Amino acid sequence: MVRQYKIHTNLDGTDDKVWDVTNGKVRFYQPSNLGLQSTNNIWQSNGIGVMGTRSITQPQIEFKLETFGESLEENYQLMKDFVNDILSKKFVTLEYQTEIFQVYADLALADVTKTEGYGKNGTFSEKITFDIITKWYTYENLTFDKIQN
Amino acid sequence: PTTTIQHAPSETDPRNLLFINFASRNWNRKRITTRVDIKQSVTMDTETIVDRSAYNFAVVFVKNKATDDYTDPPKMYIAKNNGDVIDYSTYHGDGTDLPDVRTAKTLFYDRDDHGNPPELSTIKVEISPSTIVTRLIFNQNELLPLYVNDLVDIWYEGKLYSGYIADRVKTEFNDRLIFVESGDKP
Ligand SMILES: [Ca+2]
Repeated sequence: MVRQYKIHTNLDGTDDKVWDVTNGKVRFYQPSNLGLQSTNNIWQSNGIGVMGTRSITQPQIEFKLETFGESLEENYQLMKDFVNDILSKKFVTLEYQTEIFQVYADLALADVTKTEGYGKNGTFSEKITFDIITKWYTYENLTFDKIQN
Repeated sequence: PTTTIQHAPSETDPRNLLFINFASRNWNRKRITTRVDIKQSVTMDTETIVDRSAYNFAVVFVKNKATDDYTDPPKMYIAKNNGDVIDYSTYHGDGTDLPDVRTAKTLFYDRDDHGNPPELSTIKVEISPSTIVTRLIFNQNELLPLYVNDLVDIWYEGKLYSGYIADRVKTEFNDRLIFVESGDKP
């Protein structure tokens, strides 16, 4: 039904670690932009328009990162863990999931914030920005086809 | 020329080799006739194949034997539109057979051992015109593709230019060609 956001350390890998940013303790909210920007190289001669090649540019995704710890100790351990896990691997695979599709985007940590403006039981509300490596790709199994008489 | 890395022709020889290419898709090259539209981001610039001098008019001075000085007045030589070189004083025409702009230079010559003035032909070589050649850089047309080392006859803005495809740029955005007009028109 609703949208799902997984954060994989190494998708396709034996050492994969999955973070549910939609259901788990560390949650991602309000993505900045999931769309795209394009530079079409349109040069015009005497009012007539000629179009070059479109360079589809992908923009940084900024999430409202929230932590759901029970104690100040929990919320700090969640920030010290989640952020370092993204740092340990050179790039992290964000999975976009919905009723119709299951796309993936390879992200690199652009900016993470840590402030002392806490709620109840030391709750965290910070902004996490990621740089786009490759936006939306389908990771699927490939198998041979058999021919029958 | 095009440099290419390719494994040795014989299956016995396991070596990877580097060779230089001076070969074409056709052994006996044929001339193509095509059109280049202004939409292909065309860049027109003039190249010079042969080195010949640029001052079409010559204020020629001849040194006097008796004074061993340039005491005598100069003789002016003008190159006609046809290609011939005549003395300016000898001209009796209406200006139609002479150039549209007068590029001039002053030349100094020393009299030969015989004492005779320098040959008209020797002056002619120095005032003679250079090969004005047109270069066209444009986008690759998928309707009629033009590859490197192909003899072509390009139509651009109502004017016909004849020559070959010298270079080709493989970029991320476009695929472009360098056309060099070989000249030798009349
Ligand atoms: Ca991997």
